Amino acid sequence: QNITEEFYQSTCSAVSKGYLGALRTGWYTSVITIELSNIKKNKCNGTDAKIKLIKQELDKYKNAVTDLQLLMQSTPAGSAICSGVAVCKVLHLEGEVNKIKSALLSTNKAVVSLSNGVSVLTFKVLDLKNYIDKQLLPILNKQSCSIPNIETVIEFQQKNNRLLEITREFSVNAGVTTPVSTYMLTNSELLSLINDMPITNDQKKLMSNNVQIVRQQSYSIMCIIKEEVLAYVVQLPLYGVIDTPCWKLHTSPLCTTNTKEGSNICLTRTDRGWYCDNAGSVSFFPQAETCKVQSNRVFCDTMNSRTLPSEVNLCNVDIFNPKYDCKIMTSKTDVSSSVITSLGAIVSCYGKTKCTASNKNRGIIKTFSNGCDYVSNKGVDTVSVGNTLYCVNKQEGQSLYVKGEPIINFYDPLVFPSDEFDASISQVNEKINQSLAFIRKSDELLSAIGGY
Amino acid sequence: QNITEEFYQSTCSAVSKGYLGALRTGWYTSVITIELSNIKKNKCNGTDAKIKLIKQELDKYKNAVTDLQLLMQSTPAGSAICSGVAVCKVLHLEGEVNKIKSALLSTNKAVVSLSNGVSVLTFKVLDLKNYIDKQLLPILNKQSCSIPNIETVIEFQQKNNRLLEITREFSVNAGVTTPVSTYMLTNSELLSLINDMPITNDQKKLMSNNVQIVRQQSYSIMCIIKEEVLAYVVQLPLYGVIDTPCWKLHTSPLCTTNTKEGSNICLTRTDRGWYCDNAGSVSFFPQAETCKVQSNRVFCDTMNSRTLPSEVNLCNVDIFNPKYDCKIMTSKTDVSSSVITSLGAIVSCYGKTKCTASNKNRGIIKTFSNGCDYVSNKGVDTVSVGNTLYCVNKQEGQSLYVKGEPIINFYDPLVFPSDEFDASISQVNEKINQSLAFIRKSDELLSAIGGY
Amino acid sequence: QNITEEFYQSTCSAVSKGYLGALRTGWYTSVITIELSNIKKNKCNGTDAKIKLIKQELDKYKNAVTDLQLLMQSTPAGSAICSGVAVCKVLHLEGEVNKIKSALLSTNKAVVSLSNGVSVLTFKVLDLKNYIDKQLLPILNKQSCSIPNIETVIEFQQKNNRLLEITREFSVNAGVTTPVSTYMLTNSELLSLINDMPITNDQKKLMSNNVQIVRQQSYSIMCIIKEEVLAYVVQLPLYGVIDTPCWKLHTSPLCTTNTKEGSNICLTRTDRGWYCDNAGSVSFFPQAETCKVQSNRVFCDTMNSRTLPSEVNLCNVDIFNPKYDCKIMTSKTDVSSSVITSLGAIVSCYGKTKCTASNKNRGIIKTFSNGCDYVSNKGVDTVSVGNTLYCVNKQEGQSLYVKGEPIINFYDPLVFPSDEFDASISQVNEKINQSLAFIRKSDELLSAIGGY
Amino acid sequence: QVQLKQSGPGLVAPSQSLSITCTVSGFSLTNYDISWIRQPPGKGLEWLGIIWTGGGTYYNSAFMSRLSISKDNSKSQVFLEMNSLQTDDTAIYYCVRAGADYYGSSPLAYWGQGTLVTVSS
Amino acid sequence: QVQLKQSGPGLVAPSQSLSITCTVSGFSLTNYDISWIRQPPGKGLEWLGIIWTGGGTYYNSAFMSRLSISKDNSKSQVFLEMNSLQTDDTAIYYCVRAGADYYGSSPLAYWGQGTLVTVSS
Amino acid sequence: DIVMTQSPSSLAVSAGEKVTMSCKSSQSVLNSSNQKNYLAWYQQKPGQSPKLLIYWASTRESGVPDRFTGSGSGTDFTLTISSVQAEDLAVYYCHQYLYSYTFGGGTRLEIK
Repeated sequence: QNITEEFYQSTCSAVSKGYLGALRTGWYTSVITIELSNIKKNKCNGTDAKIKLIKQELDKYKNAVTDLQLLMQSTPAGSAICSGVAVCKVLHLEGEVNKIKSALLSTNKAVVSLSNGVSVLTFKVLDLKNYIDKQLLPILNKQSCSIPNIETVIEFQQKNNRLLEITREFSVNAGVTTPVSTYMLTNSELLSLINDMPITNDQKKLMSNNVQIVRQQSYSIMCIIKEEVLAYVVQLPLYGVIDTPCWKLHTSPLCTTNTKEGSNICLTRTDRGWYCDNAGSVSFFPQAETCKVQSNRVFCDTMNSRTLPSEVNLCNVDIFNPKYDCKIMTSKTDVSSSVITSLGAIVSCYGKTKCTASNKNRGIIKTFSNGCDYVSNKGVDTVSVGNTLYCVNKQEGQSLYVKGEPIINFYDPLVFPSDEFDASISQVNEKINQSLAFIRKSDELLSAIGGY
Repeated sequence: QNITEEFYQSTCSAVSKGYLGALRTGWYTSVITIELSNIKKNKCNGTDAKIKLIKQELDKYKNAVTDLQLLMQSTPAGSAICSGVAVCKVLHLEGEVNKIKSALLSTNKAVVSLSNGVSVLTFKVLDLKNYIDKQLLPILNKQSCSIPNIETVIEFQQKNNRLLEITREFSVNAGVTTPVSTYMLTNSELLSLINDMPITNDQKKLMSNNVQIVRQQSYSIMCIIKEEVLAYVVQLPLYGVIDTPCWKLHTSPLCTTNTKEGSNICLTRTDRGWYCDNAGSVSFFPQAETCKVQSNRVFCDTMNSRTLPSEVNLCNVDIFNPKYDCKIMTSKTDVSSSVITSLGAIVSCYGKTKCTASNKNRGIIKTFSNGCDYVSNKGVDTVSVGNTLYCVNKQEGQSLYVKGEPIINFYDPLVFPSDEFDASISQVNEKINQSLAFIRKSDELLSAIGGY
Repeated sequence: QNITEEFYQSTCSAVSKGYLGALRTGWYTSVITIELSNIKKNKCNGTDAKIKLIKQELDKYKNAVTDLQLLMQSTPAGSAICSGVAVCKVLHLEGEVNKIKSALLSTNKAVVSLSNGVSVLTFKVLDLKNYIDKQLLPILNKQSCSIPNIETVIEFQQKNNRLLEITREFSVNAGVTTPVSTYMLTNSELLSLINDMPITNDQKKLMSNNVQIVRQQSYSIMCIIKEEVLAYVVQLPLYGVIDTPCWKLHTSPLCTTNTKEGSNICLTRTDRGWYCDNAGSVSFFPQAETCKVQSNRVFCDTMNSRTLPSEVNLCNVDIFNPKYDCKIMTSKTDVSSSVITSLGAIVSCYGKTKCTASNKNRGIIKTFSNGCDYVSNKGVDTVSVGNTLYCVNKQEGQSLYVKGEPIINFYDPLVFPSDEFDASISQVNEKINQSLAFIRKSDELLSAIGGY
Repeated sequence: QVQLKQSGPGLVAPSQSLSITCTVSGFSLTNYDISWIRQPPGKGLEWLGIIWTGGGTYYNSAFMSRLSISKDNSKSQVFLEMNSLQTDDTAIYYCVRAGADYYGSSPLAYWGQGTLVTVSS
Repeated sequence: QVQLKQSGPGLVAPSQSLSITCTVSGFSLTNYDISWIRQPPGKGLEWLGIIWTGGGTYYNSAFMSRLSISKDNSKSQVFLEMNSLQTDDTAIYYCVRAGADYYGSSPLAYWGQGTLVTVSS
Repeated sequence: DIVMTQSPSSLAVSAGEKVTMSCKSSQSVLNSSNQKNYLAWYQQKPGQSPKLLIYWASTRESGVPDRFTGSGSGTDFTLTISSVQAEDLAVYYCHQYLYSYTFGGGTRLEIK
């Protein structure tokens, strides 16, 4: 509940703490269906402007239907679309759409079991068939084309509008749209759907508190236009874990403070990103895009996560812990750079580059020395390095500065490796061992030279 | 049609054959024009809210025209924009807009030849000049300013809506929009435009079969607002090759089965991606974003493609063939991972990570051993590795498992290279030899210790 | 004005010149506010179609307000918001919304000083509260509930449309939407904001000349919805530098001309991208996405730029100058490739690949030899390498070809490094010296075979 | 300490709308869920929906068509309303609390003083 | 050489609209800013807005409600119009030029021949 | 807006003498982008449109006499006429064009 950032100068890395994350571990497919009308022939003769507008709207509807049929011809349109594709093929089988229609005739929501053996909730968001057949079809059939009420046209447009907006978003995306817009599924409809989902109370509460992340993680797959039914699968996320202890790790380059150019060796911890607890193991998220962050809850997605044993956490507080092998990168470029964490900023200055930290009212207040150093988030509102300007966030929480001797010091630059994208403490240790083995082999060579 | 996905355990790579691809190798540019009205002065004096709505819509139209003029000031806004830019500059010459204006006064489609020596079709999607001048301009001109019908206002808004949405898309996209929306070019208009292109019958048929991919590969460059003409160049693709034999190659890491850490050498073929036949040479596509797939028919873009000799084909069935030198990478990280092929999935397990394959009704059915192994797509429906979950696509077709000894076995870990990106079998044969030569000369050194 | 694109055959690099620059160094946050009406109870008892449409529109408005409240629950939703969310929490403090509400009562635009010590300009784009309370609220209050005319419904829809689209963009983007659409801030209102912004008149002129780039660089953060106010911070860019001399650098691989495979060493300068002059130092932009290019003014953004000493410019005209140590890449893959510069194209051909330069009328006119060669933009219009095809842009300007001996010649292939992501001339020469020291040590050893 | 005060009439004619308000004190509504349990005379307790911290609600499937729970954070108040009340619905209503997204939440710890509701004309 | 020629009437009744036009020669309007400066009799100069190369305008804060400056590149013409002109606004009008965004320009070098405006009925 | 204050209002002088006028700016006119100063001296002869004399407080316009060459820094600038002449009977304005466009009162020169 309280974020306690901890900066370790030993690696000069900032590990946040006290996050209540909620991993996404499943999907739930809802067959959202719209009842279309199979109207193709116009018979009444009317030159009125209102009748022309109605016919134009019907032409737009027919073109939308044809575009959806083309999208179906594009269908089937990992773990992201499968169950959407699986329901797409199931609805193609004879009788499945008829069973959906029969079940949803009585109510706008139902639970339907299909031939595949899976039961899914079906939601009738829009009933265009009823409106078309009951209101404008009688006028279109009679030769008079008797429309004395303009509002119906507008009403029709409104009733048609969503469908067009459904088709357009489909047409540009070829039947796979994400995030789910408010046209695929309204927020009220989505919230009403979360209650009918077969989940715990905790999951309903979690996905009702943060509904926007549900849309950001959702999907909408074109499935089938057939038998006066337009069915698309809305693939909502499923959070198996809730309020698990999650923490972020920000890493900044640590290079030697040597003034002479060339002797700069930079060691950056590569396990940068998010970590969460799940089933006794740590789910690691390297990409920062997958883990959305609300005020205190780190919503994530195990679609690309990596499972890890628990002792990886022991690598955060102990670099040389025998339990886990931390991952580091050895480079030579010592370009000054800063990273804005949740409760401050890490700033690495090398060479002749200047770094300043300034407050809004007090102006420039701090000048940074060589190396990587961390500044808190209260009383320091901006940090300028060279010519670039990173704003320090104003998030409220405890921050701890830990005095740590830089780990780059104990590694000799001459034998230190270069441009190693991903390594490990034992991996760099054995690289150093092999380099020193070459060194002592050369020592043996000169020893033989001296003795002979 | 019959996708014969063959998996080779020698490299544990899955090659999906039997694809009917349609490469694109050029563009055809249509000057889509809208006839605007140069109306700037309003003589109406009416306080009626209907006249207020008319004036508001006209103000929106004027602001759209001004925004398009700003976009023209942004004009000119490989091969993506050249043809649009070239027509953009040509239309800026004196009289070039006039000939297009005077060539379409009788038909909505014509092929006009400009000063650049290129003849292009000029579709006239929207005629706003006629509607503005013939319907609302007379109303504005008279001092009565009596709008006869509200449906006139609604029709004006509906007609202006396409222009407003085009202006919005251009403004947010700075004049270049892709994929082409249904506002720049309706699917019916696009289909009618494909028939008038000067291409074969096969190209027209293929384009009419897959219109969505045409939109995904299309462009809409704003060119010029001038002389009551808004002209933008919609440059559709052109498929010079149709139904060529195309095949995909998916590769998965192959590492040593040793449980002890540090002894795992991982090899992964880097030639993954798509391959197609074209003019006797293989067009290679390294990233999968360019080549869309629809019902065994792959569509590919040649801008990022690389030409290769046909012998690369025998690279797939023989990695040690002397005709071609395939591309591999050598890494040390042995993280268990899954890649979802077209007719199954490849899963590589190393260390203590667990991997399972399950059917939705039978539960867990298979447990994976160390190494890379492939599973079909029928009878197995999901694969869970560690904590992450992947699918197997429900595509139907023959899948062949080929027994192949792992190539990593013949590569000694001590001399195996690390962290390589784009090496090759002939590239990785002498640096090992040099290594043994490094050994050999070092074999001299202790011989120098022995024989002096 | 005169773009003097100079190509150096020494490293075969194309440096443009004469580019004016407008660096982005600040932000200006304007609190764009919409006056909502807190209506929750409907007293109407009419069943008329117009009344039903009015109730539907009001329900849409209420759902939009609820969605905005959920987005507020997502608030605070790295200076791109660090400055933007600082105004959100200020508005959360008691009385800070009320002062804006009172100050903007008289005028639709006013500078308001907040409790944070910073005064910002507030702009009332839409007064929905007045329209709701004065027009449809009296209709709702009366028991008759008679809409005066359908044009009132249409006007209500048009006024509410901006709010509905604002809510849609916020919901799909979780509040932070970029680029700023024409619904966030109309272009006329954006121009007025630029006029009332306190800046140098040069900045006002430069922003008024290029509003599209302003939109592309802009942001719109949802701050608050409270007390019948909907406030979002639109933070426009602030160009502290104008008309600074900028220049681009395009780099192409320079590999050995030997036909035998494996002997090709490829050098490609990694400092490619844009450079600008700023306060006596060069702002370097590693990637070309940040620096949008107009006809001659290359608008940029220092949020990702790197400061560099001035003498880096002398690196462009002299790669061996002791003033600056340029950045290169030493790779082995010699794939033929072309880069299309502003006034021509650089084409690198190696091995058996063929490269041709062709004109529209004259057809194929030039065949390229081994190495990297540059072709101008006048007299040549297309370049085809292998099976792929690029253009040459028809931009007008002087282009100078400079005869330069290939720098790759001075580097011996045996000791040349491989797959180096980012090297430097000092780094390359020092590792070359280390390799020569190694060969000297082996010479010492072979001599120690004798000598005794 | 924490406390919940319940206001509103209990007796209501059949087939009418019954309203009630639970005003909380000692904690923030923006952190505590607030359920609504019902005990018929001589019978056990039954659940009548809930409104979460974010304002969303999860009604009971039986009363989903009539039950209505709203919340206002600033006044720290919760509102319950039922429609089409019939003779069977005479009971005692408790505006019980909840915790967080965890078991260790003291599920239903601090209950209101309880408001009797006798549905009769 | 370069030149500017001013047309349109100067005398106008009070509380009317006064128009004026400046036609440029010797340079392209699409490259040169064209300001508008005022000089009351027996007084120094003062600023009356400007229209940039891109067509945008920045009016004076005091005259923003009435001053209107437009331009057209093809005939290379600039148009000025003021509304609700009162007695105080009798002055001498100049359609002055400017340079580029960079300072290295002649700020107000080539002024118009000067159009007298005597606001009276 | 930044207000120009130029002194003296009138400066009577005889031919061949030296004339110095001082202009002060309310706020700093130096620009941090190009490192320049946006002030210009203009000379207006009676019945004639103003003629640009100086900008940047150092550089003169093309075709102007060399006897006018002022200088200054920050918010203080001075224009000095080395050799006053009979035809140089004109009103001189100091003008800023940094944050807006404004003019001074007008230094008047009269020969005697």
